[PDB]
Amino acid sequence: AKTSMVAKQQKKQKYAVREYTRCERCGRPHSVYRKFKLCRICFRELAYKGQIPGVRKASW
Amino acid sequence: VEYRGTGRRKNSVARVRLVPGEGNITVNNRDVREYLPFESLILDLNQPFDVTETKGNYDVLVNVHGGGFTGQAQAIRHGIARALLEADPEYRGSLKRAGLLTRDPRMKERKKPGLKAARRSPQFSKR
Amino acid sequence: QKINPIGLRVGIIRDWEAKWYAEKDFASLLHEDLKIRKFIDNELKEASVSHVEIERAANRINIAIHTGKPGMVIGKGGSEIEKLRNKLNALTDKKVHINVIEIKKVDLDARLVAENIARQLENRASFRRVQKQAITRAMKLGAKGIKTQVSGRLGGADIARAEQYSEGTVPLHTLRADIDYAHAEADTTYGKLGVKVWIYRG
Amino acid sequence: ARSIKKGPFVDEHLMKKVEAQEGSEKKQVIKTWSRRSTIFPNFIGHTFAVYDGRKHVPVYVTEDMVGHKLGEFAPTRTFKGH
Amino acid sequence: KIRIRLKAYDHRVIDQSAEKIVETAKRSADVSGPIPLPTEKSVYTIIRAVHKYKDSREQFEQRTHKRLIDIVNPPKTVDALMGLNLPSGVDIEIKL
Amino acid sequence: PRKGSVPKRDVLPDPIHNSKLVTKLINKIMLDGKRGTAQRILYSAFDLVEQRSGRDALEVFEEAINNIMPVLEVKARRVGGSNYQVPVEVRPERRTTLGLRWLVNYARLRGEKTMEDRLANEILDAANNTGGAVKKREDTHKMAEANKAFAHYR
Amino acid sequence: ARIAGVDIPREKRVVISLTYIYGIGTSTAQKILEEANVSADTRVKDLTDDELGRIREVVDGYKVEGDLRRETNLNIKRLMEISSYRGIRHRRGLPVRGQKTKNNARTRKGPVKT
RNA sequence: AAGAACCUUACCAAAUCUUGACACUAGAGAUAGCAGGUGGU
RNA sequence: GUUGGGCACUCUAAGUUGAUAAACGAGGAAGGUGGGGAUGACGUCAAAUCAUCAUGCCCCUAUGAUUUGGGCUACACACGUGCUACAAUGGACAAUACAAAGGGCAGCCGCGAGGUGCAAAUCCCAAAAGUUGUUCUCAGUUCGGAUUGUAGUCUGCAACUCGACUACAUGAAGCUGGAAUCGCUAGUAAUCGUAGAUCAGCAUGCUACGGUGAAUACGU
Ligand SMILES: [Mg+2]
Ligand SMILES: [Mg+2]
Ligand SMILES: [Mg+2]
Ligand SMILES: [Mg+2]
Ligand SMILES: [Mg+2]
Ligand SMILES: [Mg+2]
Ligand SMILES: [Zn+2]
Repeated sequence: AKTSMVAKQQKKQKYAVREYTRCERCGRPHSVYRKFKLCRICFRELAYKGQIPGVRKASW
Repeated sequence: VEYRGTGRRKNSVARVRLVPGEGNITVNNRDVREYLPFESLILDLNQPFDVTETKGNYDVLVNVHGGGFTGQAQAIRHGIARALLEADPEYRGSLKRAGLLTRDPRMKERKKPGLKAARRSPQFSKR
Repeated sequence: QKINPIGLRVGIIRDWEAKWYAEKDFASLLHEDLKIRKFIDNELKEASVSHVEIERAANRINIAIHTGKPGMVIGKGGSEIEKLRNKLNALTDKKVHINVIEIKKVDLDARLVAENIARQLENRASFRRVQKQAITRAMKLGAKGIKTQVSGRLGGADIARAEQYSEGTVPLHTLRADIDYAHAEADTTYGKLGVKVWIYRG
Repeated sequence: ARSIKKGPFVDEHLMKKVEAQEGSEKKQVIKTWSRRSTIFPNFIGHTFAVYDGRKHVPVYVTEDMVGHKLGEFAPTRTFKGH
Repeated sequence: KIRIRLKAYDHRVIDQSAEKIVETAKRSADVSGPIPLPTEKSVYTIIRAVHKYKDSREQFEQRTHKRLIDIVNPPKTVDALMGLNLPSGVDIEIKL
Repeated sequence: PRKGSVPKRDVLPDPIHNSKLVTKLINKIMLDGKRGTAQRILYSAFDLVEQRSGRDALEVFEEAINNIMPVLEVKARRVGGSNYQVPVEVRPERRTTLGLRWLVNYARLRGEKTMEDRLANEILDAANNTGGAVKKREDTHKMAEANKAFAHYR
Repeated sequence: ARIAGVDIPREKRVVISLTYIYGIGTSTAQKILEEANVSADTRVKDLTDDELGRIREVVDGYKVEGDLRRETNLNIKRLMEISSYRGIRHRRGLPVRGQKTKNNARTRKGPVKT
């Protein structure tokens, strides 16, 4: 994301509805999980390192 | 003086008690005919008394849960055959030949990513 | 095409590097963890750090640092680890306790071998020679197998390619095999070079 | 539609412009960006140069427009063709 | 009656901690054995690729294992179990 | 399939007429897994048959099926620039399949309002050697005997 | 027979037959036959003269047929006369409720013109 | 794109800023009394 | 089962088992890698991604930054993927059964949308198809609910462009679809509901869950 875009999302908005989420690692605005605050891409990379506790590849 | 058997079919579990009697079946304190929708289901679950030649010899008290009426009716059949093994282990030969001692291992298949269902693929167009 | 060897084995035969539990502060603790891991990577980039483990309990953070050169992390008289612990307590406002664990045989550690190759590539060393030397060293130290790969503009070529070498067995489909894996990047005048190392100890 | 319990929404800055001209005869055009303001009964007789995205277009308010949004009379898309 | 609840992401560390609480209570006084509560499984389905190819996904899970321990007729026990420190991945709720 | 033949699934006899053929008929009637509707149609149709004919419904139904089941069929074949409809003998299990399929398919095309009415009239018709399903069998034999010279192909 | 100026079908039950009046749907027909105490299952050819009179008096209290058509047409005319966004869509023959017109606007537009 | 009314948002118009967003009154508000770039390959 | 009482049965979840010179009936829950998943070799497409991120070179310090409003939702058309239908194996009305998997902290009187105990095996979100009856009677209709008018509810600073839902009214095309073309081998296809992520509000999409539940495979 653009640096101004990341900065603007971190500022307090004039209205509560203007608040939106970005990935806290890379700033991506799309596909951001609430539990981890990571986009789907960063979640995959960090889960591969074993750095997200309890998270592993699922099969059933 | 009763015999117990646990029957499973799909996601249904039946706890089956056999007491001597005239051939009544009660399912969750209801008559089997007021509990199941079809008579073909009733004939399916009375199979163990057929191959064993014990119709009208026991009463069935059933505590069943999970699944639908077909899975429950067939979990009761599995439970009755298992309970009949307790009454007389010599029933095993006739029950096994009829396939009534098998736990039907067929369960709902999981959906797969990319598919519309377990196996159903999306409509394809080479264009 | 080929799955990350670590990610496939995480939670199966490989343990998590983050050992803590949370429910509603999960995101806040996860990003304090990532804040710490980025700080340690930058502050100890010359100290041959293989990996960092983080344990949390009772407003305390226990950080284990597995390092090839533990005397640089601790410092002469414990002074370098006291300085790093003081800076971690400022990034965190929690009570951090740091443990240092020496890893003997740095030539059997995928991360250290990968970063050594990346450092040599930045010094214009032969992308073939660095891979072959690393493989010979690991196998002499009893490695069951090793695989190396350098990808990119090798030697400043205009067309990027991948050159890989191997020795021994590296059974990437065997789930119970503990395969050490790492990727590192060399910053050359021609752009990024990717270094991947697979090591199978046994 | 907006909940009746919340009343009809008008931007406060625009409403003060209308009330400032209340009790006059030489009404002057009110320039506004508030397409989302409901037209109130006291808007009748007034002209509103309403922003359509690139220019303020005049919207003269008659009684039959009361209760509509100001934006409903300043079209934002241009189409005359295929 | 002391009600102790254990939650962990790994079942091996939760059986180790559950046994330790059970021994500690019985080394002090009557404990109802570790009751295994149902595991919570949360699944995350992400797109594997970074830009397209929606039909290729990767699935991840987080499993929360749960244990319940009841201690009856304790007052050394309440301090004995309180003094215990469990592994880092286990969180314990003592409803003493 | 290429590997070989696959085992077939048995069915239970129906509770009323103790007939496996009747159960297979209900499955042909059934749509979208709705078995209760299919059973209701079949048993209502058999009541209509038993009183519009004066006989047992099952006995009429076996007569009707015997008049629909074909003995010879035609198979497509590519023979060096000329497609040849080779006549073959229908195996006993396929005879029952076609008998039940044609009975239901041509009962669905009739003009009676309810399916129980349509099925009962198809059964009564096929038991008198008439109706759409009997005609379809006749046209299959008429296509086969017109090609009995081609029996030498395989 | 003739209720609001329209000859409702004679062979049907009253609840259904009343819906052949412009302005009366299923729910209105039910309430009209509750107000005017007529059973819903009566065929309108079997309605007594008294029952038919009670229906016509309750129906008289509803805006139906040409009075309802005039009101609806006046509303559309007002939207077009003030040149609102909806009034413009009404005159152009396009959907007025924010539906997409790139595809699937055939009801308002008519058959395709390839 | 696993969530376009504002925000997102990049695109357009207008009103504004030039070590820069980041390292009670007036006004539609924003506002007054070396970095950056979702620019190209 | 709302509790006194018990851990019998069920269940929950840790451990432990769980049956082919090669190969080609008994016993057993299961017979031949049992069903499914994860796992995708050397390489090909200079295949996709400089817009997740990073980065060599080209490229200005206005292609950088802020806000309000508009647009991304346009509309003669063409194509792909879906949803709802064309009805009697059905529509409407009434009564009455049977799931699984998940989520939850400031979160889980009005005809109506709606308004005014539980941090979890505890409380909440929360089955339909089905079965039994009554009615409709083959009609573009008691099928269909597109479109449009009016009046509302809720979220949100704000539903004009451009939200969702509700009530009354309106009642379009559509009566099984040319050439051609797609999926599926069994708890599958078909069909019926349920849950989750994203998310103030917005799902006919995606991912996941169970209920009912087939036909056929002679052969290459
Ligand atoms: Mg938002
Ligand atoms: Mg916008
Ligand atoms: Mg290319
Ligand atoms: Mg760039
Ligand atoms: Mg778009
Ligand atoms: Mg209807
Ligand atoms: Zn990210």
